Amino acid sequence: SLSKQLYIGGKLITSDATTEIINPATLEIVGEISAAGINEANMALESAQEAFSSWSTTPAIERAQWMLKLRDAVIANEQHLRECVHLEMAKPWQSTADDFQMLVDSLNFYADAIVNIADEEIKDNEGTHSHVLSREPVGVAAAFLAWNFPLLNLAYKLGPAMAAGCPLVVKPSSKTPLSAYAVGELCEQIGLPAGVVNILSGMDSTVGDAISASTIPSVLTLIGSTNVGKHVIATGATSIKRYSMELGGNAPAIVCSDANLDNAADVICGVKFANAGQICVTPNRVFVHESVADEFIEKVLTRAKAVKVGFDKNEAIDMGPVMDANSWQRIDELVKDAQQNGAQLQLGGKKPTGVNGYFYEPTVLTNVDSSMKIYKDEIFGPVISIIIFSDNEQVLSDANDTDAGLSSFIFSSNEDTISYFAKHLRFGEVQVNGIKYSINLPHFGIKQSGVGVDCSLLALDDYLAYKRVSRALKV
Amino acid sequence: SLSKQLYIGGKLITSDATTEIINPATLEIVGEISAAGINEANMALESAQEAFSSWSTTPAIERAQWMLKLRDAVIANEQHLRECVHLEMAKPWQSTADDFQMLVDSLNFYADAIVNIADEEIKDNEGTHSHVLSREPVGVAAAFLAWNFPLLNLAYKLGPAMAAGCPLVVKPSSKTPLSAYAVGELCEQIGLPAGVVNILSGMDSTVGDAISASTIPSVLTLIGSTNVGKHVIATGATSIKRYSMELGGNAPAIVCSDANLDNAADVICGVKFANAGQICVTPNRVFVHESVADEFIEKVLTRAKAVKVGFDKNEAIDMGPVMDANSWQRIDELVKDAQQNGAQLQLGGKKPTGVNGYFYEPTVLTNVDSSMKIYKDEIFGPVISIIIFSDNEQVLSDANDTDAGLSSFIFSSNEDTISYFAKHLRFGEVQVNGIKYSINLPHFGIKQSGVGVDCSLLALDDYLAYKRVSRALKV
Ligand SMILES: NC(=O)c1ccc[n+]([C@@H]2O[C@H](COP(=O)([O-])OP(=O)(O)OC[C@H]3O[C@@H](n4cnc5c(N)ncnc54)[C@H](OP(=O)(O)O)[C@@H]3O)[C@@H](O)[C@H]2O)c1
Ligand SMILES: NC(=O)c1ccc[n+]([C@@H]2O[C@H](COP(=O)([O-])OP(=O)(O)OC[C@H]3O[C@@H](n4cnc5c(N)ncnc54)[C@H](OP(=O)(O)O)[C@@H]3O)[C@@H](O)[C@H]2O)c1
Repeated sequence: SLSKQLYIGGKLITSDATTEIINPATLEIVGEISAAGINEANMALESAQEAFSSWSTTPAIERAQWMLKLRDAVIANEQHLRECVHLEMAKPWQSTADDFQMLVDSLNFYADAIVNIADEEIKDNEGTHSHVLSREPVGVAAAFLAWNFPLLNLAYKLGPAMAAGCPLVVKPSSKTPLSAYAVGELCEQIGLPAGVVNILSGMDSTVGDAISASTIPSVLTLIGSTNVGKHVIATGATSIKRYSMELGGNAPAIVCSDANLDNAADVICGVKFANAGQICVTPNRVFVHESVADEFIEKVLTRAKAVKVGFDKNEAIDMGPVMDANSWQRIDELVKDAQQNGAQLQLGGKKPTGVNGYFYEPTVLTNVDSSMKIYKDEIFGPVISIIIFSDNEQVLSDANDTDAGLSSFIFSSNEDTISYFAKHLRFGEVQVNGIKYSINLPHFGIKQSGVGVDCSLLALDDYLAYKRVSRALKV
Repeated sequence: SLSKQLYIGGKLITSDATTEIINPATLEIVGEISAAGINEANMALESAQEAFSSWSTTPAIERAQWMLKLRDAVIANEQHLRECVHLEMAKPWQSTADDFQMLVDSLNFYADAIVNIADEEIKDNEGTHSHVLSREPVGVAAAFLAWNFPLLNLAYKLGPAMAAGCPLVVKPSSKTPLSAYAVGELCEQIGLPAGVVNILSGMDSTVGDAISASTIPSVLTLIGSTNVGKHVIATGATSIKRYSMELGGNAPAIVCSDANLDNAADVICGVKFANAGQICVTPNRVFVHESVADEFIEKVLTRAKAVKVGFDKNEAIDMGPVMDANSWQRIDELVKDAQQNGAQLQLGGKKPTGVNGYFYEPTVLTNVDSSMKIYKDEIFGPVISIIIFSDNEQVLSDANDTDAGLSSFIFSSNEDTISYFAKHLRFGEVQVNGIKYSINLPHFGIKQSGVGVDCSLLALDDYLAYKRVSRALKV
């Protein structure tokens, strides 16, 4: 049941080609999917377009019931969905719960949110007209998803698009498409109307470019890198479209003099090694003060040494391997470039001895400065990069010394210090003394980290168009 | 006082080039401006960027005081501002009040709006963290403005950008730059901080493309045509930017059998001949039922024949000329092409004899059908294009048979017909039995009419970025 077909137009159809999924830990074939071509891409766009007139006029409560029906099928098929993520990217068995649960959480949140949307009246200052502001479905939506959270990233778009009445064309990453294809099988099982949801994977220069260049979609959304976001914006300029982009980050983490070093180490290591550091909001530059530098490093090394690395559903594995060889080499060249410029390797910086798979050990780097490539670029790996600072006003300028604008962290027990950083940090998210994300809390970045919001009620703004109906009262 | 210079970096500077302004009625040189080049365009972008650190950190109340101080200078120079609009495009003196008053209304609305912005807390469903959602200035904003309302189009962007703390680079139309250059003189007069507002006019291939392709602006906004919107989106893809575009329209106006014909003729003729029909929300296709066809045309003709056409500050002129020869020729070709395919010319259709200037007479055309070019394309002139329908469901499909999604009009006395069209009309605005626009009422389009809103509190959304501050409660 791991040889899955395309879900286009409410039907499970096969392809002209085929792509196999290879597990990055065992490097064996774990499944195959029917790969889409330009013809299959146009088939999904046309079926999504034809379904707009009926799906957008379907009452919100009826759409919400279709979402809850898919949610019931997702809960019933929990083991298969988590196993799909487990096999396609060697994600630890317990961390696959985050992917699966977010899909249930998203379907629940936006089924309930859409039935609470109400029109609003605008006051006429002249007393000559009445005005009613309503919200309606925009059109077809197309989504390109990163591979780091296959089902979570899918949930961020599937939930809102279904609730807002927008037929959706999903393109999962060719590296992790099995779990999304399984969701399409669930929509075919419950009998979801044709064209509402379409799931296909294919080559970027053909399938992906064709979906963006098409004049059918009204909204293009991407969870990925900044460079691909620029390409999608330019490629989609064949028509006027909405863009919702959640792109790369370079999160600073500031551990101050008065910070709880045990809490800062627990939080930082927890998210630096979960998903092998392949997380958009994880710290990329760990700023540590002089007076607590040596004490904070000893705490991070102890936690890093206690990270269970491997690939086994039966075992309590904490961290798996990175996605593929390109990721492994990119991370390794950043660690090795830092050492040649004076950085000190305290732990890791290599693959375990004689191990099969693209595993990278929990790495701890010190003596990092602003001129190194590991400082300017997004690591997206299990590398804790530590920079020593002394002054708060200087570490703030260094923290803002990046084109990214996603997440950021400040660890301190001083209210004047917390207020100072929370205000002047140029990032969409400021985490204070911890980390927290949820389906109801908005996730977003500013500057080059994208435009648009995932989670919370604001995620519906990309899929709903306003309409003002103004009526003359005199005649 | 009709030779004005660039307003860049808080100073009025000259250039090596000059653009002469010709009145489209008298065809005489009425003024001259210092034309900007690529070097001057980079001077404005650099000064706007350097101003962001200080202008964005200026308190909202203090920024609103600068807006009200500019408003006072605007009110003091009301005659000169309306004079520049009157001379650059031959706009009737009575109609120059709309441009002027909207600039005062916009500065008033958004100065009061920015001081009432408040943070919002978000509930944590787990009780482990606190969350505060705030809004902050995004960055530098650049605006390209259409010529049809020089000061009103400037008002829509200047008001929000100043209030939201975003240094603004404005490029007015090369055809109508005098009025905006005078606003920059008022800015230099009151001592507005340097880089907050920059006003330069230049060539599209050089000045306009260098502004979009620059990686400095965070927001690119355009009041113009759809094809230019697509060009700005692609050209701005050198970095991740926000796009706020209010583009072309093709408004249908449905006069049903039960409509007040006197009210429909008053509303349609008023906005069809105001500004010589060079209004984006004006009806482009007038649908009239068979039973009221002969009676509605007679009412429209008597109102069209009563339009005073000319160019005189001391006379109550209702309508002036179109913008230039290209506009005149484009409109004339649509009328002549329509007559070749069966349209009946009832009035106008030509320039008045002997008169100087690009005047086009109030024009009434009947027997228009869906195949004609004047039906598929935006007229943007003083031409009332009349199509006759019989079935309400058919005219609704014809009304929606367009790529545009701006304004739309329904004239009826039946509540079931009004509700039917108000729901199924796929347009941003549905005007019932009249027309209403104001600084507090949102103005926007859907589909290819662009993305983003002008006027209302929603206009601040393009210039304000969110920020979530989450704090662990246990620590
Ligand atoms: N802001 C957030 O919430 C968030 C969340 C997760 C990740 N991220 C960011 O994502 C990045 C890592 O993800 P990644 O390296 O997989 O991103 P990526 O290389 O930019 O790819 C992202 C997705 O876009 C697809 N794609 C690539 N080129 C395309 C084209 N020309 N047309 C259409 N689609 C195309 C890819 O499919 P293929 O895989 O088939 O090429 C992939 O599924 C990091 O920078 C991280 O910061 C951000
Ligand atoms: N939705 C609305 O609220 C609204 C309001 C007003 C008008 N409109 C639309 O605007 C259209 C008529 O205006 P128009 O004929 O002036 O439209 P246009 O030809 O697209 O010009 C719009 C503005 O953009 C500038 N521009 C042109 N090319 C550019 C480039 N490459 N880079 C930067 N800027 C550039 C033009 O400057 P130059 O004049 O110097 O070339 C002009 O000021 C109509 O279709 C109407 O529907 C819409």
